[PDB]
Amino acid sequence: DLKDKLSPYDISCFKKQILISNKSNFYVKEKNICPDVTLNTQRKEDRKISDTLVKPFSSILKDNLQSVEYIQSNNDDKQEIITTGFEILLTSRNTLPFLDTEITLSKLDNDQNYLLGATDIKSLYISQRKLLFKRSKYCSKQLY
Amino acid sequence: PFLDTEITLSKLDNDQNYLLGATDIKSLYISQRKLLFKRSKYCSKQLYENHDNSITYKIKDYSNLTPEYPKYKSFSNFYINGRITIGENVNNDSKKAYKFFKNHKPEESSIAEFQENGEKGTSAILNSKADILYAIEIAKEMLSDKSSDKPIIYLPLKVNINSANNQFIPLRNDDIILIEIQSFTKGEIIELISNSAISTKKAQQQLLQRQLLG
Amino acid sequence: EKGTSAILNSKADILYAIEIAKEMLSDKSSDKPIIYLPLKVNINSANNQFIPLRNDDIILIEIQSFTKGEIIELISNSAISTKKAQQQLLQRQLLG
Amino acid sequence: GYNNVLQKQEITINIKPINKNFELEDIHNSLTLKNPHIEKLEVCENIYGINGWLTFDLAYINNHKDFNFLLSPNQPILLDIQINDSFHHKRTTRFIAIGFNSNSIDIHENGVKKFKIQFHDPLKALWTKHKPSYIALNKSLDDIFKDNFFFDSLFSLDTNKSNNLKIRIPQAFISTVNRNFYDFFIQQLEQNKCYLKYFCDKKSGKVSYHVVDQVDNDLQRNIVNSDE
Repeated sequence: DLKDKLSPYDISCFKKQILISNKSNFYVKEKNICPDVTLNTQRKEDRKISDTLVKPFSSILKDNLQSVEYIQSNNDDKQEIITTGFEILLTSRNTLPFLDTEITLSKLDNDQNYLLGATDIKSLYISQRKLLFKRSKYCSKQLY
Repeated sequence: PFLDTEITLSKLDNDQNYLLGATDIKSLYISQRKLLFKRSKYCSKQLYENHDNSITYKIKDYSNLTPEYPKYKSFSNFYINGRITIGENVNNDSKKAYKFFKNHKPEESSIAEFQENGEKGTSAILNSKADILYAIEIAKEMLSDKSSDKPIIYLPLKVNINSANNQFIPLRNDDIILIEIQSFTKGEIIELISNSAISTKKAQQQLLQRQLLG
Repeated sequence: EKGTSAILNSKADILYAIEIAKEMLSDKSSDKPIIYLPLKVNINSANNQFIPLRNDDIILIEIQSFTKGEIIELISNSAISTKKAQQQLLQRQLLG
Repeated sequence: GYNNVLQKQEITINIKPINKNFELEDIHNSLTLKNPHIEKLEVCENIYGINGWLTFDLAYINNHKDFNFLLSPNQPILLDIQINDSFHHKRTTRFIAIGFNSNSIDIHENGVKKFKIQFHDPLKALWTKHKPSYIALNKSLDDIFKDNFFFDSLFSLDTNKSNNLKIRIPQAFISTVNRNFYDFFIQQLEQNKCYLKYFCDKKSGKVSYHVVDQVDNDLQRNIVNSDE
């Protein structure tokens, strides 16, 4: 019975729906400069972004310079501009039924809007857990 | 009430000793505030189904008025590669020569005429004087995108680069140099990335050991 | 190394008399300030030249720990073109 | 409550979005607050700046008027705070600030949503995420600071009184290597030993910084508190 899509025996067991950062709408330019005489190409180049529909700001930069050695300097360590992701904390008081609360690198479908999230988001996954297992005052007294 | 609890750069007189302070202190001022505005349990209950305050002040003497700066970060150094030039239309007899500059303008100079006068005297520099400069052309892509100026930064002399305590081989033009910028308005010259004389054969045909000069 | 005339590893226990400005001793010391330091032989030289540090030169000295000083750079000359780089182009080595 | 002779305490918050081109838009055109949905706000003042936190509550899921503000990082937000107190006579205090940060949104639920937004004075919170590093030639400092300052639909900065920053410099080395340009705004300002002054106009809100190398009547002609 490994089920998906948050069948509503699970919403009986929740406490918080904590967001961390959602996908943004504006990035910052990162012009990439190799400061060198005797490299007969462009020096200034923008770093590339893997997604569209995100506009830059106006005239604000992060000039990432590159240090210069005695060696003929290479190219280019092509990193990318870190786009923001999507993180939800969900504090449940016990283990969740009817889900896969075991770390797979899989997909989990989305139909219910009982997360905060956004409505234009497809499948999710789980990347962590935390476990605070204490001892109540009931089980302590007879076992002390 | 009845005060100026709004930051002015003014004076506030002192007659009452109801501060701790000292009795020999004249006028004061206010330099900060803090504001903790919470929500009490009264206003919370009807607005959950459907305030409290604490304010501090910083007061200093008026005679000790100094500007206040937050914490900042002292910067580090980045490396710039650059050429050396003399002029812009160079003859082929004088292609690799050297020229010294006075005063952040393209003007000839000498090691002489500066020579702090324990040195006049003979021809011997102590302490490797400033105010003698090198024309250094830098790649144009570190100026602003509006600047219609040909990029040349002047820098002082380490005379002890192509040399020893006896040789005088100053930096000719058309060489390539690592330059640190160790602070604001202080650049330095460190290493050489250049030559003029190399054995272009396969280290079995020849064994060159030479000095080109002049 | 005995053997020919070739140093390996740039031996210690050979020292340079270095006079230092008197204002870094204590204010009671009646001693003429001279600190001895080992040799970097590869300063005025290469792997072939032997031009040791003569007197009357000026040197940056680090003190990297307790009882370990080092010699790094030269701030001195003996031969300079004292003319205006249009009258002369000197390229010389004074010696001896 | 339980105070005397405080009659009333009403505090307001005005929230606008700030676009791509650093102008203003309208969402009363804003998300005003009230009979407080605010749990907790913290503000400290200086001669130069304002910091602190803000927490408040809203409801509910979902409405398009609430989407663009608090569900995305990296969109700048004006926060016009007015505090008005009556006792007898009235006295007012007013704050203007911009808060946006990458990689940080705090929202809680359990249909009541929580939020947490920070504060900086608007020269700080804009120039923090701005790191140029280049060389200038023959340019004085007040020529430099206005070359990087692209904000006139928001506020202005007043550098007309110093007459030390306008000394020309032949070689300039602007350097933000591991650091912030707003630090460079303060570090080289320290080595010229000047003053900053954050200043609000209560009627109406127009922030204008002031840099004067001494303290004179002319600044005190412009901290004339609009009260009696």
